[PDB]
Amino acid sequence: KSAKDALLLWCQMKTAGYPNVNIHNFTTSWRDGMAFNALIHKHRPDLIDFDKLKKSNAHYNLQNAFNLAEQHLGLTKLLDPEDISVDHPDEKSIITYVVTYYHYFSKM
Repeated sequence: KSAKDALLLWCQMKTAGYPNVNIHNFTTSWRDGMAFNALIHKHRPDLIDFDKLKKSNAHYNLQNAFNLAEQHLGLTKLLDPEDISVDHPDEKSIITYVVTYYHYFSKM
């Protein structure tokens, strides 16, 4: 629990002030893809025109973050957009992938 709470807080603090990002959990807060894009943008703003993204386009947003993180950051695409854009995606799968972002952006 302390580790999960710490990871949640890390995500909230990195994405503070991003419009249309509201991270309160490791499931529905992630299903529209905006939060993944905000985490990448905070560290690599060269990779995303965040202002262009809209919550309604879950598949586009998810694929955008997953593909950019694979191609430019070397982070394997553990998640499929179709699995994540459901109403109630799986917490463990999302945490495993977010931990890869946390380790990458927190080291180097």
